[PDB]
Amino acid sequence: KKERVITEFWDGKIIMVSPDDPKYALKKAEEVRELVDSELGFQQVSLRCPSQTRTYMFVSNEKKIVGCLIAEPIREAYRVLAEPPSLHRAWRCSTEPEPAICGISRIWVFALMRRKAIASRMVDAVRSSFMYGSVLTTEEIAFSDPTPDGKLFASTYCKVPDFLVYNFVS
Amino acid sequence: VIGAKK
Ligand SMILES: *C(=O)[C@H](C)SCCNC(=O)CCNC(=O)[C@H](O)C(C)(C)COP(=O)(O)OP(=O)(O)OC[C@H]1O[C@@H](n2cnc3c(N)ncnc32)[C@H](O)[C@@H]1OP(=O)(O)O
Ligand SMILES: [Mg+2]
Repeated sequence: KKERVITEFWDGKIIMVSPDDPKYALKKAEEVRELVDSELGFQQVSLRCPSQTRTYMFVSNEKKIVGCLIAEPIREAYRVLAEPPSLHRAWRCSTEPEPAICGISRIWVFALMRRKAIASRMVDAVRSSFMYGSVLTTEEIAFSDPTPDGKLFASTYCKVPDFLVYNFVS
Repeated sequence: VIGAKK
């Protein structure tokens, strides 16, 4: 099994699965996506062809997939804004879009291994490997429809409250 | 707002 290693660490390694890898890689990528979608509480997921996506996985020293990041190409995204408080979690965004390259469609870390910089290293791996001969900046990635955990992560990782978001309608 | 998640 040829394996595409992006980065190696003392506590595991980050690998990437591309749309034109062998079937065994694409099934493992799918199994991992299924677990993530389920973890997020989806019963059914009907979307475009995964042939657009790239799947990054953080593999522990025990050969377990404990982190997963699915990236897809995007063109534009929107700065997130805090929902104004009511007089007596959600988010909004700006109306003007900004240019962006990489949209993080799903990001997940096994719960017992959270707060160990796994997600941060997966995004790092993406920023260095998504586009040939370029390292994306934090202003060139966006996150789809973030969960509360996603917001807290992205605002720290990107070092701003108004990080880029995508994958929404009106 | 609909959103590809919620
Ligand atoms: C749609 O899918 C969108 C892409 S959003 C989906 C985000 N994923 C989930 O909601 C699935 C369940 N949660 C997770 O998988 C994880 O919480 C994340 C993937 C969001 C984060 O993973 P990880 O725990 O590995 O993050 P880091 O160690 O790299 O965090 C770096 C800094 O970010 C802040 N932060 C991160 N996560 C936080 C959570 N729950 N709560 C509060 N703050 C959080 C921290 O500042 C963290 O750095 P520290 O030095 O640990 O404080
Ligand atoms: Mg902290």
